[PDB]
Amino acid sequence: SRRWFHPNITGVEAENLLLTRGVDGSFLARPSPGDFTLSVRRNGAVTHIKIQNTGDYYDLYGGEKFATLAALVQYYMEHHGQLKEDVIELKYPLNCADPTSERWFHGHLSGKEAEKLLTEKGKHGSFLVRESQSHPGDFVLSVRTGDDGKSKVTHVMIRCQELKYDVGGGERFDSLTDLVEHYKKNPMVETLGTVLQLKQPLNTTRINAAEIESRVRELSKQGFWEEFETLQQQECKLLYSRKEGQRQENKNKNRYKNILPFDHTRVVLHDGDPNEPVSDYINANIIMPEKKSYIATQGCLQNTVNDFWRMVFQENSRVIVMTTKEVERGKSKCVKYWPDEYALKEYGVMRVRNVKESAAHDYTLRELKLSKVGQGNTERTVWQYHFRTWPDHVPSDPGGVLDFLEEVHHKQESIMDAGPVVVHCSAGIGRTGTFIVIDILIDIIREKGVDCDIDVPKTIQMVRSQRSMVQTEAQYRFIYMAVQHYIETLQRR
Repeated sequence: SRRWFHPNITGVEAENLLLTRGVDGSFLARPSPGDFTLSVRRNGAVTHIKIQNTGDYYDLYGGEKFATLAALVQYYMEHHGQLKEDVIELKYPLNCADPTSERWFHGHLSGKEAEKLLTEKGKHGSFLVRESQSHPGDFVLSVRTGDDGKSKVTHVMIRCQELKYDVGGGERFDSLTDLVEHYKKNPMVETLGTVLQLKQPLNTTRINAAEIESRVRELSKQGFWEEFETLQQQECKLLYSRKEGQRQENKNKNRYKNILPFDHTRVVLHDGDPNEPVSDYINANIIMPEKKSYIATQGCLQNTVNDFWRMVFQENSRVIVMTTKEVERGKSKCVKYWPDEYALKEYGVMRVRNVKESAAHDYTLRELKLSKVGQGNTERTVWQYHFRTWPDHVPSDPGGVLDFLEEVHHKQESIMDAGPVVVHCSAGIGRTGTFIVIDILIDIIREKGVDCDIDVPKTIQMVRSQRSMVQTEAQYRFIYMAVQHYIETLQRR
């Protein structure tokens, strides 16, 4: 439920809150700038472990790396003994009552503004919660019902008594989230048969592409942080299975043992070595925007290069996007899976020739020839695009990435029957999710024009459902700045 995450809380606030209303084994996560802190109670004391996210993964210091904070909490809740200094136990998640991260919580918002927004954007079952105009401390839940003078908007008061919230009778809830969850499953019914069904909240995020310049400023005075945290709170809905990645036969095929591909979107390799026990696995996912598709994969390991070229050949991909150097900050992020210029290498059953390397300002283009060893009429050209100027920890200007994606999209579109654009970095999420999400957004704007509706968090959530994708708030802000810059250069007429 991720409610163990407390957005607006200080360090000593967490300690007192864990000591007064918690026991040994209780924990909560808190943000405060760019990293996070996991406060855990242990033997009457409270310890603070830090998680650092540089845009590639969540790195719990002294522990493992994870794709989401919920995966970090879930892992250490099932793997007690590996989170040590003395043993530290993640037993009881302490839940937060602050509803700011909820989509249905609009916070400060009047009654007429809620009726207008529920009229313009809401359908049957759309609801919201706001701070009450009439009486301080209390709240109001406004819900729209009808057919799609055939509909109405009903307001329900939610008074706050001794830190508990209720409808005026019946159950009293610890938080507004619990009240919403209950009356969402047990909906209130008016005395005349109509049922106040809470279907889906109001979408305060679908933006028209022409107004991007104003919305970025509305989130700049933090708006970006509040919207990103709302998007982060939905990660518990994307806890799909990853059983094929957790197999002991595939343990040595992942760059990080806890960043695994979803089973329903992973790339399954065929026609493999019968002597190898498992030859169908690769840390990669088919990214389908819900018009090109993508393959988000990890950086190559020395023992996964042959499988990597099997994947490109099998999926008929013709364009690769590398968004990291081989080595960054002294550590290997992706082994060199391509031959030297003018060379010809054999990667298991696949054969790759590096025909030419062209150096641009921010990237290097390599024209590769992928063919099947011992086979004719299998050769095809794979255009590898290696972005080399991404910072170690986002670019201050999106001009290079947009030029990079423009040349990548034009080459992909020029090859008929071309497979998904393979995009990878170190772990395959963060930088990779940023590039793919931006490319989806500018592709909509390039086709439908500057008068089309976009939704950055919804699009991200759609992509995060296919790979466990965007990492930090900085990348989230960079996606907006890239969309804004793309609109700005397209309107030069």
